[PDB]
Amino acid sequence: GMFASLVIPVSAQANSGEMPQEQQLAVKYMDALTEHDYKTLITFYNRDSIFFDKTANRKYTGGRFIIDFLERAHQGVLEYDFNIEHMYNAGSLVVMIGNYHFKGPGEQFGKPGKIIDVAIPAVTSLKLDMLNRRVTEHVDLIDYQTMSDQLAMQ
Amino acid sequence: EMPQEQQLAVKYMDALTEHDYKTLITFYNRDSIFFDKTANRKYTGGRFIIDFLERAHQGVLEYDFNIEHMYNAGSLVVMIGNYHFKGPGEQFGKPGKIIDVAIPAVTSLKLDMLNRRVTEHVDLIDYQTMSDQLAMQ
Repeated sequence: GMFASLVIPVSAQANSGEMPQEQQLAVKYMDALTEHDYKTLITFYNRDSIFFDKTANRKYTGGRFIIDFLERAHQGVLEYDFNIEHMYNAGSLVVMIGNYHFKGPGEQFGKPGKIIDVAIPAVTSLKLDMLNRRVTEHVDLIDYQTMSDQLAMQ
Repeated sequence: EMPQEQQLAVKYMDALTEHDYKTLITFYNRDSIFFDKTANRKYTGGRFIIDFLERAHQGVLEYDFNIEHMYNAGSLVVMIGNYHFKGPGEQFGKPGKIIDVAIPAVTSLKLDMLNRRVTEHVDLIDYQTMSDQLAMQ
């Protein structure tokens, strides 16, 4: 057969009638994160929320500390995409397998004065508190070596 | 070329999926944790992990973890793939049948590289896909 691939924002799939509510909430969170919408993002945290990049072995506890870390880390970074291959959930634990695509100024990537383009494999999980519309734990497993391999050519 | 941490993870997964318990037990002490975070099921220590595998996989015909992408950050190894299981259906709600499922998953291993042990094995398994497949069986 002849097939094409259509790139669709997950927000346009969220209301199909088939996506679990836990996944729908994860989409809202990830759209805020990847757009650097910190006003929205901080609504998903409280003083007990955890952001853990397990690959980097960096665990931040508390929404104010998480937001400051994110804002600083992304100085100069343009909106980025999370291109998912698969998302599933077990109750309030949502698991997303995909690639994070960054294109733009390369200062944060060790490439000052250049434009970079990288696609970084990752698994991200969110444990959600559905009553309070909160992320209690965000765990990232980022393939930094693949990112480094791509940057070596830029 | 494969990092040593990845090579150990493949040795461990091959032992697990073959049920080569003599090799597998070399990776465990009584503190090694197997956590299926999606099932919210934990087993700690080689004896109890192996007992779980014996029960979970009783009468198995075929079992493999087909790795689609693997990476590591130090002694943390991450494997994205699919578990293929063919075996008796009784415990999957299908008595008298052999079921055949191919389940999307992420498995991460935290390795003790000094002692050549798995300190934490965390599974994130897509059980809803498994259920969708079983519904056709």
